[PDB]
Amino acid sequence: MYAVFQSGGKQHRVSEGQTVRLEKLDIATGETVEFAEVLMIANGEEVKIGVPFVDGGVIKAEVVAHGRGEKVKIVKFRRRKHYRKQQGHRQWFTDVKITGISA
Amino acid sequence: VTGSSGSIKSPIWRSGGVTFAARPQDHSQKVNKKMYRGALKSILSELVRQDRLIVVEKFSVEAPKTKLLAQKLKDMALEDVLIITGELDENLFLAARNLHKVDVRDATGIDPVSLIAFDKVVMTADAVKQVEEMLA
Amino acid sequence: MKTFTAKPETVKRDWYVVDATGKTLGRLATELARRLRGKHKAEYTPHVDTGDYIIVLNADKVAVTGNKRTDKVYYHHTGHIGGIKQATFEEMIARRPERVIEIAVKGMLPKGPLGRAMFRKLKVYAGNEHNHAAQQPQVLDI
Amino acid sequence: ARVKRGVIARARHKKILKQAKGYYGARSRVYRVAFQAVIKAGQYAYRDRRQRKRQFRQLWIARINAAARQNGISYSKFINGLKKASVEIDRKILADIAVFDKVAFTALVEKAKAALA
Amino acid sequence: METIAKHRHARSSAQKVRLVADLIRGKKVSQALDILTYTNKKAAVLVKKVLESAIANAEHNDGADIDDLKVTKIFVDEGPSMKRIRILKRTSHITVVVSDR
Amino acid sequence: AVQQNKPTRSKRGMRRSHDALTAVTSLSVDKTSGEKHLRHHITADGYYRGRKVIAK
RNA sequence: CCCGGCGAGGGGAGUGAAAAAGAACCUGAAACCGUGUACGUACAAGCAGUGGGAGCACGCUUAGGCGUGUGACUGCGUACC
RNA sequence: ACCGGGAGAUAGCU
RNA sequence: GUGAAGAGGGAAACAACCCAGACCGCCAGCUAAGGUCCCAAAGUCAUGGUUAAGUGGGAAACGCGGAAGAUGUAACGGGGCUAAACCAUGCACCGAAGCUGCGGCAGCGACGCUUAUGCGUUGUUGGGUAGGGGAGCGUUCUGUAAGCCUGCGAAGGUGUGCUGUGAGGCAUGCUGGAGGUAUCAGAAGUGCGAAUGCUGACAUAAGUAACGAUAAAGCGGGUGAAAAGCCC
RNA sequence: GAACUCGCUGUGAAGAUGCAGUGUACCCGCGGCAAG
Repeated sequence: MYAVFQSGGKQHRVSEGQTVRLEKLDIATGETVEFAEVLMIANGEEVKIGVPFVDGGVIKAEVVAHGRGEKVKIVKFRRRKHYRKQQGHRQWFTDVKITGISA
Repeated sequence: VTGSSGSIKSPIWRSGGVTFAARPQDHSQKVNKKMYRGALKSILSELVRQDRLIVVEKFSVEAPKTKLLAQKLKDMALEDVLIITGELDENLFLAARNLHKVDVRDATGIDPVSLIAFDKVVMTADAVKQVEEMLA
Repeated sequence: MKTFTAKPETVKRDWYVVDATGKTLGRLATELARRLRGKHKAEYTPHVDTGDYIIVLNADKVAVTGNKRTDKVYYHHTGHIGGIKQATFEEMIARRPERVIEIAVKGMLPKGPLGRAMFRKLKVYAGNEHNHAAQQPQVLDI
Repeated sequence: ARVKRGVIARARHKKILKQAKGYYGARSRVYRVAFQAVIKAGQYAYRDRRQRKRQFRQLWIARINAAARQNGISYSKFINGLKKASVEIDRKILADIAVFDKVAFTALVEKAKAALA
Repeated sequence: METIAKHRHARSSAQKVRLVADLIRGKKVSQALDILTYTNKKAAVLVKKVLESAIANAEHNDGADIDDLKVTKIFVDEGPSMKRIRILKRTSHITVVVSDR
Repeated sequence: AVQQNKPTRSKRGMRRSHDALTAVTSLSVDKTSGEKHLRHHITADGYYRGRKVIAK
């Protein structure tokens, strides 16, 4: 029961009830988003995507929370040129649970 | 440095001198009379506009007793005040030193920092005229 | 999410038999190296063994084209003084048929502990008969 | 007004050393070499944040080629079939699905073969 | 019951006592005493004295059952050193712990 | 005769692996006095093989 | 009081709020030297790290593949001024 | 020959 | 033109050779130079030709010869290749920090709601030595401050968690057992990694030579716990 | 300065333990020959 869908230019293969990680989405925390774009449907008999974004398939993902990702420090230094600068970064992330995939 | 390969008295050396040791100097600044009087007018205007100022016909104590002054302030519902009057009153000055929160000075003794620090200022019938003619 | 990885203790590896006779030395060596590396399997991973054991039969009767019979030479410098021990291809194949295949396969594989682990899976003999009849090694067609 | 720098220097040294844990002895305790080690590690991480994509793409390419060769088609021909079939599925998804499932990959490869011509 | 005995500012090198100490760690007190008595190194006498003091303290403070004492921990630490012309004399701090369990 | 680099503590520790001593583990009990002693040596009390000696 | 040599030193008892204040006596970090615990290493070549990374021990959502501790192997990587 | 002072002497460079 | 002061990919290594100007993050896709026998990601891909010699994988003038090159083949990067060498014609793939897709930050402009003087759009830029300009963080003291916290635990020390693009900030366990100081302005002995910089401490070299004229000690007893070094 | 301090070929501010290729070597001690 795995389906492939893309949200922020990255494809993800997810099943029903499996949380997935995606880039920042402009959706409410307590609301659900319907991705009309699908790349694969898996079942007793699969439904190959003869053309992109098969209409028969759709994904329903409910947002559970938001927040900042793990801290990552990026430092630039140069060979005996006296260049040195470091800065932190925390990419925004969104975790969404998928409940039911249309065939 | 008291003393006498390099030198022992070099600042880098332990127990040596200081590279840029200072000398006794005075930091007093120059303030224009016009600028000072303008600042005094501005502070007085702000003080009156917020209603920090209290004016009475004559504020004095019959006897040089601090308890009497404390009672007079208590019935007036004022604790931290600056009493500014005209001719210095012997009894008030004598019975005002012990109360740190309360300060008394003559008309010519007004200073900006004193006005800022103290919550309220208590003038007199003649002190208002004295300060008005002083500022000009 | 994490990409799938091959656990060394849960890898399904089988055996195979390759006949060296009638096959070009370089091409068969390359194929054997590819199979040892496990690249053919869909679970390839460059930090864990995933290939299948290979048994080579009749290494002495290997087929090589051109004048490689005499032109080819083998050199190893043990050390000390005058370590210039030459080995002509004919002499080596006559005396040590297995060493040519072993060195070729070792060269085709990486250098390091992983490469040694890959090479240790290969067995080579100079005759059809082999003692590894208990593993049921399916013949390899190529 | 004399000011003592002990607190600031100690805090700086503690903070820099806390990031130099496990560097084979001297690098993990001596500030002089710990600073150089941490700077070099930061540069290496900066390069790795971009080399990771290359490494993972190469691994996916290898896995896809391995899966396709079994079905009887080269990787290049498989990609040609996928592209000519108007399929935008990336290599990462195919590599992920080739190990967990085989029927789906078989369908993809046979479709690629059919659409190649 | 755990008993601890220590000796401070020993007239011996810091590391020359660890060699004797290794023969004590993990060994029963009964055999440890004999091993130290029959050891030849100079620090052997100091280690034996420390162990004897430890067992005496254990038996005096503890009720009874001296025979089941095993040396659990023992170590030697750097001590204050004496500086002279250029020469440095080291000192050793011996620590021993004896406990039935 | 001059070291260009300072050997690390690990190398020094490795070089000191052979300096460990050996336990005697050879205590033999006297036949009569019943006190253990080093083999082939008179006891402190002055006994050996059970036979008596000066034992000053 | 006991060990210790009628020593140095130490362990109990007591005073002391505290002896994690003992005359070497407020606070006591690093360099440096140790014991224990967890993991790796005796077929493995190089500025000693960086990503991937199975494995191994503990606590957690009592699994749900989470964190900490080490890092077999692998691509890359020729110190500071 | 050594001690204190001119002297924190003077030029360039490191 | 490049380096100086531009990262990255390729030419095995390499700064001046080819492609290619790094705002930050993502396990997405398409390309430039160069590659698609393995090492190592990609065609043991197709078509028409040359090569029998490993020339390819080093060489002139000159009648295929000319041809002799470096510890070891060592002038293929290793194997190995008779095509896995070269020429020309194609469809594909790999191929960077180049470009595109998603997300985030900042400068520079422009548009308007015009503001309450910001907001919503909008294109562009974001390598950097010397240098210039702008914006901030850390500590001592002064007034704020006879305020506040604090023996129900201050400063300091030592771990953890959460925080911002940064120097840093807050909470808390333990040790500490008496000071610290909100907000806002002022003065600075104001932020350390090197100057064969200086005081103190701690190391390796290391349990390493030496124990110093090559006049020589042996034994019994005594003191002492301990005696080749003391006394008889 | 830090070290988990091998040989050969090649390049390199020009004889490379550290750069490209390849080969050898179980971990750790003790005594000398001095090519470095």
